[PDB]
Amino acid sequence: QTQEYTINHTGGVLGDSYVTTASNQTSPQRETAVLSFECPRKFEEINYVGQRDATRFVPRTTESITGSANDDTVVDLTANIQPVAGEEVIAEQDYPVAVAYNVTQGVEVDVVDADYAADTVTLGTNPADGDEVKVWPIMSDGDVQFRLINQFGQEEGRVYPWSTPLYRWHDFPQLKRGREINLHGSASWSENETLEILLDAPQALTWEDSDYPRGQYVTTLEQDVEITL
Amino acid sequence: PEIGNNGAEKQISLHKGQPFIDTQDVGAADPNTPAVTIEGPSDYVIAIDAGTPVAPEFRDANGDKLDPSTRVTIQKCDKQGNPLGDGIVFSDTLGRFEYSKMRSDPDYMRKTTTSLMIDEREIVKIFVEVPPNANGMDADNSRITIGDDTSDYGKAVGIVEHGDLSPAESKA
Amino acid sequence: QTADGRVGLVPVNSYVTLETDDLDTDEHPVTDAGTVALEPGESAPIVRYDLGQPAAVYAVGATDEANVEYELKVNNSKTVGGRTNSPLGVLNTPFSFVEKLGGAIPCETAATYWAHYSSDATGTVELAGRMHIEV
Repeated sequence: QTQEYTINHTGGVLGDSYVTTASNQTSPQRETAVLSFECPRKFEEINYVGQRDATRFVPRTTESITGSANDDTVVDLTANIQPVAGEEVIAEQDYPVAVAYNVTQGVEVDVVDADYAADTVTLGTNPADGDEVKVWPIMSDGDVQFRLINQFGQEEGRVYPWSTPLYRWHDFPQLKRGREINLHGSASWSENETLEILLDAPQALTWEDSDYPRGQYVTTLEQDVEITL
Repeated sequence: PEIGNNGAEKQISLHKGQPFIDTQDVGAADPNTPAVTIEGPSDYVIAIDAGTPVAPEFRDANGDKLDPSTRVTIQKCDKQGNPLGDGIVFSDTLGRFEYSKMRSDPDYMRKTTTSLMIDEREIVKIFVEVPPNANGMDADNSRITIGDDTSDYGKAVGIVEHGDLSPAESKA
Repeated sequence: QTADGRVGLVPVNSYVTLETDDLDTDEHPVTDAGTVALEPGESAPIVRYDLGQPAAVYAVGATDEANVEYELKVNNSKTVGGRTNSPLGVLNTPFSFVEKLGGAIPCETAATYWAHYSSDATGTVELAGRMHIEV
């Protein structure tokens, strides 16, 4: 009867219809709904348990600059920054804190290091004047949470009262049992009822850019759940 | 010379270079196609416990890892290549392995969820869900491994010859 | 003269005959007249019985094509007849399970007659079917 699956921000067991993504909002700090999963017709019910079900959620943002004659090799940012689980070094991390891509030169761009104290990052390359650039740094200073919807956009409850910060979420090394993250709360729902994963943070996150090298979908969520067939 | 009569329940593992296994290339957005097929040999019985390690190491044709949003699903099947909802195990994502230390590390060692059994003529498939506008799988470089022989960590795949034990038919 | 009730006297108000126009609005491929299927080989459904109560499948019928496969599956996992090139049953002369064999296929939660369009083929296709059920 019961199984233990993973569910992702796209498709998976659902089929890309009863998922929906969305960005947050910047100027009004508000508890937006960045993702939501609706239980399809075919399942009987879905469960969700804390301290039983593992999780992963790698968000990012997007920013841009303008090429100049001066040898920049460094860019400021609008988002608080830190390393992935802490380290000054690049390529030792579980994943890159930041990625950069040049529109003109359709190539990746490495990263040397950064201050990780102010909103700063180094670039290893020397961008030319007029060249367009994009960057997908780490995100910080946010809160994440869950809530349930009974088919109508009509809340009935909340999985767990207190929000967990995405900041801390990046801080812990993920994907290690014993050190794996496990939120609290014990939810369950049935056909056409929705779980919404909600965000409260200033910086504008992303889901799709169509010019990101390390995979198509920039960010990701991967959550464990229990299903009754 | 002298050899000990080892128990019938032999501790084994599965990989590409075997006769009762097969694979085939995959493109993009092709869930129904099994990247890898397994079948029960004749007059043998395989057993996969719930705490069995799992280890896909798929690749791209150019020699790269694929989009970690990709999904992998091991799944038991009735005969005639027919899937089933019950008995499925290991619905995981292609990311979050760290293939470098994956089999090496008991931490990175991802295990299955529930028990499993393979009667003499049965099938187990490995479906893959790649997002579009991505690179395809290359069978020359891809590989599967399951079970953990040769290590005090992890578990191993049990096997037995059907023609030895009398209640093997009852267990099947 | 004798044995009026021998014919069986199926329960009344327990028997249904579905069509393509009763699938849902939710499922993506649909038209006014009959189901369609995309070119890259989407697994278009034609008939579906969703209802919490159990049921039994007395008969099925559906259209036919040259480069299409079809299957029929009790609950959301299990297929009975794996695949087929020349399908069973057609419209106005369906395939009676009770006639061709003894009994009927039981169904506890839901049944579905799926259609797989081969990627090798090209061009749009229209399809349709029918299914006779009893609770």
